[PDB]
Amino acid sequence: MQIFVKTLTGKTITLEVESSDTIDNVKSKIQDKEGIPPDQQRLIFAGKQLEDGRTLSDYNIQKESTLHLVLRLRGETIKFVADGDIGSGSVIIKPFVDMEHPETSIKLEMDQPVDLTFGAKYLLDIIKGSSLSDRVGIRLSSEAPALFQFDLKSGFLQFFLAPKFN
Amino acid sequence: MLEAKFEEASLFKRIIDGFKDCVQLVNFQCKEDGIIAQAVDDSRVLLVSLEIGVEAFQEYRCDHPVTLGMDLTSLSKILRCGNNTDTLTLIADNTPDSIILLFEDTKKDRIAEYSLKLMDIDADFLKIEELQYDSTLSLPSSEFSKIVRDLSQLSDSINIMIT
Repeated sequence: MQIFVKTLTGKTITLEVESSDTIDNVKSKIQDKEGIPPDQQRLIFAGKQLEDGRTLSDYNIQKESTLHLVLRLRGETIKFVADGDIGSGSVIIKPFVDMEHPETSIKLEMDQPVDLTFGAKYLLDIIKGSSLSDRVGIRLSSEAPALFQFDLKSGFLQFFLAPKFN
Repeated sequence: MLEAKFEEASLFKRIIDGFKDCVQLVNFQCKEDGIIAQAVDDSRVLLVSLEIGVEAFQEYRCDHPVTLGMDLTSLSKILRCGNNTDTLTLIADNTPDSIILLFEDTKKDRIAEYSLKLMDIDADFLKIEELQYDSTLSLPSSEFSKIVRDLSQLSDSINIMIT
């Protein structure tokens, strides 16, 4: 039968599942058609994390429900600040995984700390891409324009934006 | 000889939103494996880049690459005729002067043929994405949306810090 396994890139795969399918096997029907490897996989429906050996029947997961597929990575603080004349703003976020609805989770791999500034008029244009994807990928670097990216059902929309120097 | 059919004109209407508001023109390279589009903003600080696969159209057929540079402000107008769930269809010939846009909805209900006259825009495609970036994060797009939106009230310059 037809279950949907959502990805944290906006891409939710409609896998075709049987209630007598073991968890190990979902994690495989996944790796099969989308490349993911079995030991990274973290699937999270209904507020619970899924134990390999358990059959999906073991979790009462019927047709057209949804788990959430989420990758943690073998291999702390995102901060956004604006600061001006009238005053100053600060939103601080941290990487986590949601259980009830993981599509809200914050992924982060940090290779080096980054500290960059960008024109707001540009960012204001950029966030319009919300209306194409639940989620947005963001790539920052001191050596190059930052990438912002909404994925489409097969394809994507990208915004490269150069940081300011001073 | 392009004939490309979105099952719902909403989508393409959305995608063009992305360009509107920050870029005037855009070449639209159609290929046998789909559409891709590049536009640079005026101050050359922002590049918008778009990729659309065959799997994104209801039907797609383009047995020859063709380029369609177009006025976005013009094209969006034409896209208000959209109603959002109608079947949009782009069509073009060997050497194109006009691209034809073609809406039609439930049945033979309604049908509306439009033409956008194309302009010569010089193709200077950029390939600026790096292999490695210091840092990478994903997060709900409207969360981001909210943050950018709030901090824009205080300051012309939002600055990001990861640690």
